Order: sequence, then structure tokens, then C-alpha cells
Amino acid sequence: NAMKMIVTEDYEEMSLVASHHVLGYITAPRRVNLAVTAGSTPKRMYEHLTAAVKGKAFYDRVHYYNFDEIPFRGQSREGVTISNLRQLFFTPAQIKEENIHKLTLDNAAQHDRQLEEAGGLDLMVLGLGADGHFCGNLPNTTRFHDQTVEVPIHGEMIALIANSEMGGDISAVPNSYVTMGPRSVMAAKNLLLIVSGAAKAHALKQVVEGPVSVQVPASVLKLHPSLVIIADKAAAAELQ
Amino acid sequence: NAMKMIVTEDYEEMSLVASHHVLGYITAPRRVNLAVTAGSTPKRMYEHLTAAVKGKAFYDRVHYYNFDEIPFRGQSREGVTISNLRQLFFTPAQIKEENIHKLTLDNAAQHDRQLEEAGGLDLMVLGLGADGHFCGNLPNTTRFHDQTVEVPIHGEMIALIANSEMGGDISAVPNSYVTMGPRSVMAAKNLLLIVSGAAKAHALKQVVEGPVSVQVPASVLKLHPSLVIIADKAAAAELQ
Amino acid sequence: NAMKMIVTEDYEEMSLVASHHVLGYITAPRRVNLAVTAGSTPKRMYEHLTAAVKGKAFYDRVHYYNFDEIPFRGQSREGVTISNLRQLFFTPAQIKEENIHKLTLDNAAQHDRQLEEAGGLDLMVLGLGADGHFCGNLPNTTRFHDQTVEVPIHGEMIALIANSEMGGDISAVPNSYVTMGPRSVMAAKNLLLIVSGAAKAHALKQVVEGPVSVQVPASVLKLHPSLVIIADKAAAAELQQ
Amino acid sequence: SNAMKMIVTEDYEEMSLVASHHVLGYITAPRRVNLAVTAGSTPKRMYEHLTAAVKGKAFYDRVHYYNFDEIPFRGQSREGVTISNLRQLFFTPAQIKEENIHKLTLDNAAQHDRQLEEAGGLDLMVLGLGADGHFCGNLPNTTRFHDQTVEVPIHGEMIALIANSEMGGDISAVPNSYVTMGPRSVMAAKNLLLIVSGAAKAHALKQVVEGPVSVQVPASVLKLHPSLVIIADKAAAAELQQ
Ligand SMILES: [Cl-]
Repeated sequence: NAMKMIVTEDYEEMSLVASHHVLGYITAPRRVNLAVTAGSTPKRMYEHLTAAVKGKAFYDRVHYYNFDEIPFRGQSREGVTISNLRQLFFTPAQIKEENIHKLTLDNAAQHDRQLEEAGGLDLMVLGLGADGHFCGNLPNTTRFHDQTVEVPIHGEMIALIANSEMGGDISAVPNSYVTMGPRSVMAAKNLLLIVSGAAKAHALKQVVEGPVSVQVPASVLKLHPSLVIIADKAAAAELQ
Repeated sequence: NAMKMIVTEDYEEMSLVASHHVLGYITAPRRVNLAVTAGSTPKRMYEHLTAAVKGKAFYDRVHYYNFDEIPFRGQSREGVTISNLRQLFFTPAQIKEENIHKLTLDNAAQHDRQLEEAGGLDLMVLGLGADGHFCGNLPNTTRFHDQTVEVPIHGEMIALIANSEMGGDISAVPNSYVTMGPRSVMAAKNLLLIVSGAAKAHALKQVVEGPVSVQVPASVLKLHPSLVIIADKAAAAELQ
Repeated sequence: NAMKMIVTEDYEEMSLVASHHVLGYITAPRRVNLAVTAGSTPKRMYEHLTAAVKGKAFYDRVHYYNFDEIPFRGQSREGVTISNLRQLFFTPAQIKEENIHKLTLDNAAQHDRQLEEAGGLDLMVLGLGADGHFCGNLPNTTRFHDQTVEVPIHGEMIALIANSEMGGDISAVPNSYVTMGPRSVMAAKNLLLIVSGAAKAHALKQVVEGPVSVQVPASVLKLHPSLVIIADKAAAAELQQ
Repeated sequence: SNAMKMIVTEDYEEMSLVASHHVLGYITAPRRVNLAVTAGSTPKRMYEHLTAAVKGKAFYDRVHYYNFDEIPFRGQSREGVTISNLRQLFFTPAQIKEENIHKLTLDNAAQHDRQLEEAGGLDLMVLGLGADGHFCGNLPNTTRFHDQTVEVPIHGEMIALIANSEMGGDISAVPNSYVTMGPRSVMAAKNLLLIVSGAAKAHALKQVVEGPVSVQVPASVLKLHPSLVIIADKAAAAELQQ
């Protein structure tokens, strides 16, 4: 579809409409592979999806995948992304463990091959960073040809991760993280970009109307042939 | 068999799950053609669809179609089916008139050709009668090769239609009605059969496990390659 | 698609056009499941498909399936259908054995479940009998709700099968055969019906313009939402021009 | 969608035959399909096979064909080089109806992207790969990946590049500008089929399959498409890692 831009009134409507788009894949009768984002943007969306699938056994051919992961330094516990996805949705929605596929540093080199063998991703539900990052593809360090790759954590990135994605302390920041690169993301059959808040308005303008550039990684997503963007009024404020 | 049988706890769950299946088509980014049923079975489903699309301008490529129609004798007003669909959904959901395609006795002969030119039906949401009828395809009088056809109203049919559709008023029963025949229904890319209540349990068993026969018209729907049935426990009680 | 009727000049054109339709599935980049017919109608079509895929390793996600099978009575060899499919296409086209899925009396009870697990049939290429049969769904004995089933061979059926399949040898006609029933056939995502010759003109008219009836089994195929018929002029002669 | 599929054929003849079979998968689709098709010497044999498959057949009447670039002849009012070559290579001998031929020109370029979306979008684009990695009229360094259908001024070295790749080395008829579907418009197609033949394209093909995404080698961005099939002959695939 020519990129479809959906502008909702607020976070609540953005969240509801996004849940309806994802339900179109959840209700498909054959197997569907969905890569889903963590973070605060999808919290309400996941509350709607929880109410739609909790206690229902007939969505057993829906397989869920994390698209990035940050392990806890010196700890054997599950990483931050799958942990947040369980808290936001897999646990309360009662998703079967055999339908949850975890990406880690250990299986990253086989992740792209496993997805193609499973029929490829039907949908990726992603968020947009204030700086235009998507998944773990950050400004300037992003390479568009990258598939699933390991990214070293150095310098200022230590405090940024400790304070934000981890929301704990310096000691738990590992040496590196894994992310599906832009090529792996673009390989999905369909993309659903959810955007909320004034802090994302500039990044959204650069994605919709700006040039394709590694400085604003998500700018490459406008090249996808099947992209739907669901933004609230605050996030769409800079669009013309 | 591809046929997917979904058994919900009750009418409320049946209605919610059915709305999520229809939202998969409503949220598709390109044009979709949906034929939708009237009657009491879909009332709650339409309440959910109303809340999902009311006041939203981004589902403007969704086109809706009635699959049968009974005009009011001697009156030029719209028939009973489109009138019930407006009350149950098009009016409260604020569906644009340009996205509502009415089937009448006058345009029936051109209906099948107009649908194929519009790309064919993407989905038909139909109900199941206690006698196994679907659309206006009634027991014994149904012909499986029929496309969109006019059906004369005679004998006992007059009182049945007057009481079930026109509040027992026999003077408003017309000479005939129009219905998409079994071949026209089967030409849809996907079928969604919604069934609720103990009164439908026997018909549902005949459809899922019985032989293909004109005596139980809906029995032919099990031959469709893309059928999803959403029934509540009461309607699924005779299934093994 | 509203049933699409393609009328070609003769058997050669019918065969070429049919090969192009099947190549649309063979060239799909992901896995496709194709159920393919034996008999004389598809012989030339298979010669075109052989030339298109022989010695090519990039169509390795195409899986082929027989839709019926008649074993040789008292013999342990492969049945007549898979044997004819190997001679007409799998052998000369060099199709890998891992991409050939055999239906037999022994695995019939699991056939429908195995197809759905593999993603269902993408296409079924079938022929039309002079009596309107398709697969092993013969007149009057056909039941439209049937999935993959075993069919007993009795009375006149014995000589008909011996002469049309086992070179008139009645000792090789078994007690029964297996066929994908009308419901299993209709479950395919797409149907391609190939028809050639004056002997099929009456059956084709009954299918395209006649009522749905067990007397002419293929008459039910006009209810499928994705059917393409490729007939030559001789087979289309009774259709209303 | 499919992880990019790389098909390596023995020679130009096999490349041409296999490419015709892939396109026939769209031509035989029962509903309307929109195909954008390339001119040039690479698809000549492919078009001969497609001509034999559709000539004298009235049942492929819902197949609509589109040119993805156009270079008018300077000071001449005749049709441009792309639609002219497509007619000579295929539309004329294949007897394609004029109502199924949709021409892109400088005059209707501003409405081209909107007309395609209204028609349901492109189902397939059959494109060639230049020795320098160009695709359509998206040439090295001057290409912008966010571009949709745009007019491109012709200046300096671009005169010989356009004359040799589009107008058979004739520099005298090179106009002031040309029109091309930009990388964003190309990437909007539902499926891409990249055909590549000859030793002169081996380096560009390696940069596309194994190199980074760069405007220096425009076709390098096509590896981001979720539904790409590449059909190359041995000579063109010679630099790919065995
Ligand atoms: Cl966030």
C-alpha cells in the first residue's frame, strides 16, 4: 500500500486503532509471525490485545518474536526486552511459551534463517525514537544493509541505557546488545509504526518528509511497500 | 480441513471475537468489499464495530454490501435488509453513503458483474438459520448453482415473512425478494459464519458434519476453502 | 476470481497455456503445494513443464502431490497414478523425491491433516472425465462432503478401470482405490481444470452451465472462488457462444 | 515476501527463459495486474518468449503494462525512447491493446504515483541493472532514495551515459531532461524482478548482493525490498562468493 498515515486524536485512540490493526493478523486462520516492540508507546495497545486474546485458545497459530535484546551483565536471567514483553503482554494475555520466540546474543547468527524457515515475518509492530531510532538501530552507527547483528555498548551509551531502557544502574549494562538490523526489519511483509507524543513529532516529520539517512535511521522505513503509521495529534504536529 | 471452528463461551464473546475478525478486513490498507448480514445474531458485533470505526475517516476504502433484500409492498422506501443494516450499524457508525452498495430487485441482474469489476467480495459475514438457511437461500427451494436471483413469495412464505420481518403485517409482504445465491456467496474470497444459541445447534451440526444437501442449504458452505465459524457453546453443543 | 474460462485453438495451445499457469506457482519464491493429475490430457503440458524445470535447482520449494491412487492387486509396486506421474513428469523433470508426496490406501487417513500442516494445497491441476468425474469422484457414487476416502471397486467399475488404467488386465484391478473427495479438492486455494477433445464437450457444458449434481461430479467445482478452466475449441464446442 | 532469492542461470538464453516464466506467473493471474517493464538489450530475448506466450490470445486482457522511465527525443514530438523500444521489443509483436499500455512522460509524471495507487499499485517491476549499478533512471550520486516519480536534468557526462544506455549511443537527440520512477516509487512495487546478464554487470551485482546501501551504487537499496527475485547468468554472477 502507498504508505498509510493514520492520525488519531490522542494516545488512547492511537492505542485502540493499533490494537485493531494487530488483531487483523492475530485472527488470521493460518500461521502468522509477529515481531513486537517493548517500551512505553505500546503499553495501552498491549492492554487492548490482552483483553482480546486472554483466555482464548483459538489464536494458537500466532507466533510472537522480540526484535532486539539487552542481557543483564553477569546475570543468567532473561534480557530486558523479553522481560518487558512478558510483563506488558505475554504473561497477562496467557500466550503459550511455544508461540514466543526469543532473540538473544547466543542465537542471533541463526535468527534470520529461523524466520525465513518459519515463513518470514507477517508484521513488525515498531516504535519510533525521538532521535529517529527503531529497534536497536541508533543514529549514525546504523548500517542499512545490516540483518540481525550484535552492537557493542561504549562511552555515553552506558549511562543512557542504565537510566532509560534498563531503568536500573551501571552494573547491569552488558558489553553489547543484539538488534534486527534495517534489512531484517524491511524483510517483514508488513510494517506498523506506532508514534505518540510531542517528543516524537520531529522524528516523524524526518521519516515521512525527510531524506533517507543513517542520521535518522527510521527514515529508510518510508521505502517499504507495506507500511502503516498510527500517530496521535501531538506526534503528527510537524507534518504538512 | 482449512475450516476453522471457533467455540466461544457465550453470545458476548462470540460477538467480540467476530468484531475482531471483521476488523482485520476494515483495517486493510487497500479497498475491501464486505457483504454483511442483518438479523439479531450480529447486533452486538455491530455495536463493537460501531465503537471501533465511529468518527474515524481512515477506513474510507472499506465498501459494504447487503446480500439480500425484501422491499415493502406498494412503498418506494428502502427494503427491510438495508433498513436494518442502517439501524444496526451504518447510521451509528457514520459509514459514508458512497461506501454503501445496495442490492435491490431493480439492480439484481447486474449485481454479480458489478462485484467482479470492484475486485470481488473479500468477506461475507453471514448468519445461520435454525433450518440451515443462509441469506435468502431457504430449504428445498435453494439451487446451489444460483448466483444473484429473484425469489417469488407464495403460500406459507407470506405469513412467515410478515411475522419475522414486517411485524405480522401481511399487506407489506411483496411479490418477491432478491438474494445472493449459493454460487454468489461461495464466490467471496473468505466466509465468516456467526452462530449463537441452542436453536442453531442442530443446523450447525448438519453444516459441519452432515452431507451437502439443498434440504440444509448452509451444508454447502463446508466446501469453501476459506471459512471461519464463530459459535458460542450453546450453538456448538451437538458437535462431536 | 469469477470462474475464468480460457478457450484455446487446439490441444497444443491448451497444453502450453496450462504450463504457463502452473509456472506461476512453480516460480513462487516460498513453498507451494501442487496436486497434479495423471491421464492423457496433461501429457503435453508436462512436456512443457519438464523443459522449464529440468536441471534447475532453484524450484526446490515446490512440493508435488497425487490426488488419487489405484494399487496393483497382489503387487507391492507403487500404484498406477504415482507410476504415471513419474513417467509423465517427475522422472524426466528430475524432481527430488523429498518434493514428491505420495497418497496411498495406507496413509489416506492422515492425508488431509498432513496437507493442512504443510499450509494447504496452493493449486490442484485436474482433468475432466467424459462422464464429468474428477480425481476418483465418479458419477452417483460421489459424496460432496467427502474428504480423502477409500472407494470399493465393484460391478462394471472393474472392466472400466482394467481397460482405462491397467491395459485391460482385470487381475491387477484391486478391491478399492483412494481419492481426494470433493471437499478435499475444494479445500485447495486455487483450481486449474484442463479439458481437451470433443468427448469432453458435454461434461464441460454441464460443469459451466448445468446444476450442481452428484450425477456430474465436476459440476460442484463451479462453486469454487478461484477456478480457471483451460479448454480447447473441441471441448468448448457445447458452451453457449 | 521472501528473503531475496538469487537465481543463477547458465547463460543469457536460460536467464531470458526463466525470467519469462516468472513474468508469466503475473500475466496468468485471473484479476488485474500492473506490471512495470524495462527496455534495453537485457530483456530482448525475454520479450521474444513473452510475445510467443501472449500473441493472438485475448484472455490476458486484465494485464496492464507501464514504462518506469522516459527520455524524449530532443526537439521531436514523437514518443520517447523507452515506450518506443517497449513497442518494438514487445507491445507491437505481442499485440498488446493500447488501453493496457500506460505511458509515463514528462507531462504526466506529477500524477503518475497517484494513478498507480488508484489502479491498485504495481504487482511487479521487471528491472535491469546497469554496469554502474543504476536502475530505471536512478544514476550514481544524482539518485535520492526518498524520490518518487521525478524529472531529472541532463548535464555533463550524463549526456553520453543516457545516449549509450537508452538511445543506442546517439548523443544528438539527448533532451534537456528525462523522467524516472525514483527509488521510493520502485520500492513501492509489491514484487521486484531484477534481470542481469553479462560480465560488464558482475561488479554491480556483487555490490548489490554483498555491498552496503549507497547512492554511489543505486541498485544497492533494492536488497531492502521484502519481495525481490534476481535472475542472473553465470557471467553476471562471476563475482558473487561461491
Ligand atoms: Cl517508547
